[PDB]
Amino acid sequence: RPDFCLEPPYTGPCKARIIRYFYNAKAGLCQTFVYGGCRAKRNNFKSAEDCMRTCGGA
Amino acid sequence: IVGGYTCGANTVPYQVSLNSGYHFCGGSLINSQWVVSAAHCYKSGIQVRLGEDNINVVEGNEQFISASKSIVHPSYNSNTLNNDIMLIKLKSAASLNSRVASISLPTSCASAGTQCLISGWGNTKSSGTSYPDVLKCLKAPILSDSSCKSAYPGQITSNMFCAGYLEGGKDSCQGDSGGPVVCSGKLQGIVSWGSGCAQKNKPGVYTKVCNYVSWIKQTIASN
Ligand SMILES: [Ca+2]
Repeated sequence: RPDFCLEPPYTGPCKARIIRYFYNAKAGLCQTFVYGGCRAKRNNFKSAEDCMRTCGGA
Repeated sequence: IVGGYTCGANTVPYQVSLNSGYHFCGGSLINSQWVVSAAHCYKSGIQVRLGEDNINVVEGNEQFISASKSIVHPSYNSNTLNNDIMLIKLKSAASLNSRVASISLPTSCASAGTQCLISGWGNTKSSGTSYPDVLKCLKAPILSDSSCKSAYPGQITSNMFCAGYLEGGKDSCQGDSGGPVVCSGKLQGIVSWGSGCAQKNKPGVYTKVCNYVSWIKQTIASN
């Protein structure tokens, strides 16, 4: 099945500026991005630790 | 805000910033203890910052007051975005002055073509990322429900309206959510969502505050 950890980060259509983490497989690390507040995809974490636990090594 | 202008310090005295260690949303002060914002701006540990101009520097007119209650509309739908409204109670009453002032709720809905003022500290680029220090402002008209529905087929509910310019270049953007759309001195809208920002044929979508006036008044009074 497609690995959600490999999907690009998704801001979505809402207009907040909320800092979330995503796993960046090209770089091999959890990175920050801007989430707009709604319609999150799964490569979207509230902390670096949550991102590493779910996606580390993908 | 894309395509706008520098408001000028404290010229929009009802505009607040919601802070969770950094600015993430706007809001509008409606009395000394209550702010209106978007439901998708819900976070625990919100601090409301009043009297701001430069969001990154302490300048002299600020009041920083924690939220004591953050009440999302009970029918907010996080998939359709219907009922995208939240009320925030301040843990202590703001001190009202020329730089910190409330905005009136509407007595009736506004019509297509009514010119409004939209404001916030969100991104100023339609492609790319630049966040301002000081508050930005944009004049924009309410658009017809028919044009809004044509722009966003199947997505516009009775509690949403579009505002802006179909040619592109002028819109609200990430970091403006929750903030005001004010038309002839009344809070008619809350920054909510859109397809990107400032794109041709894709105006911003706003929560239609006039549909919530009784709920806002009764909820504030019950809390
Ligand atoms: Ca400041």
